Amino acid sequence: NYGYQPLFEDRRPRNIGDTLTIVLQENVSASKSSSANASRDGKTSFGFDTVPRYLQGL
Amino acid sequence: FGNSRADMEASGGNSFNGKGGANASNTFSGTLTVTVDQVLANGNLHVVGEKQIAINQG
Ligand SMILES: CCCCCCCCCCCCCCCC(=O)O[C@H](CCCCCCCCCCC)CC(=O)N[C@H]1[C@@H](OP(=O)(O)O)O[C@H](CO[C@@H]2O[C@H](CO)[C@@H](OP(=O)(O)O)[C@H](OC(=O)C[C@@H](CCCCCCCCCCC)OC(=O)CCCCCCCCCCCCC)[C@H]2NC(=O)C[C@@H](CCCCCCCCCCC)OC(=O)CCCCCCCCCCC)[C@@H](O)[C@@H]1OC(=O)C[C@H](O)CCCCCCCCCCC
Ligand SMILES: O=C(O)[C@H]1C[C@@H](O)[C@@H](O)[C@@H]([C@H](O)CO)O1
Repeated sequence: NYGYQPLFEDRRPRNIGDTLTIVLQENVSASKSSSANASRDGKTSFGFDTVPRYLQGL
Repeated sequence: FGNSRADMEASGGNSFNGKGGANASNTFSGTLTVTVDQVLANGNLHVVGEKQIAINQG
């Protein structure tokens, strides 16, 4: 090979045949949450158990 | 509402759970002396090596 080569550079790959080292160190994490609620409660009462003579009509 | 005409009661449920996973690991802790096969245009060396060990029964 007659190609020029720098002395002080970091010897990065530059041509087709050059080799490079890859450190994967891949780490991905995704999360998703959702919630919903709805509560309705009702309860009504009414009773005499004793009615006046004048109110017995109703 | 004299009878149970309006009396109502109902329940419903729907539960789903899905999971998935995968793992893949490998390790290698040896030392092998190889020989150059050819010299590439950029100066990289193609190395091939082989070592056979017959401890016993194989
Ligand atoms: C947002 C506000 C808007 C305004 C709303 C206006 C009011 C909106 C309306 C509210 C009132 C509900 C109407 C109920 C009667 C009715 O029409 O709807 C019925 C179906 C229900 C539909 C309602 C959906 C509304 C939908 C909701 C709408 C809401 C908006 C049909 C029906 O009619 N069903 C019917 C049938 O059943 P059956 O199907 O099986 O056959 O026959 C059986 C057997 O009949 C009985 O027999 C008895 C003997 O056996 C006999 O006694 P006896 O003496 O003879 O012995 C006895 O006679 C008697 O009461 C004898 C005598 C009693 C006097 C005692 C003193 C009481 C004073 C009491 C004073 C009251 C004080 C407020 O009378 C009366 O003078 C009644 C008083 C009149 C007051 C007038 C108000 C002046 C304003 C005074 C103002 C005061 C100012 C401070 C006989 N009673 C009857 O006939 C029935 C009827 C005879 C009518 C002739 C009298 C002149 C009416 C003249 C005019 C009336 C017009 C309305 O009286 C009533 O109640 C009428 C009540 C009216 C109140 C309105 C208030 C307006 C405010 C004004 C506001 C603007 C009944 O049981 C059954 O009726 C019952 O069960 C009813 C039960 O009791 C009482 C439960 C009340 C609980 C509260 C409701 C709770 C319900 C809540 C859930 C929904
Ligand atoms: O007023 C009506 O229409 C009703 C009152 C109830 O009794 C109901 O159940 C029906 C019955 O089927 C008659 O046989 O009649």
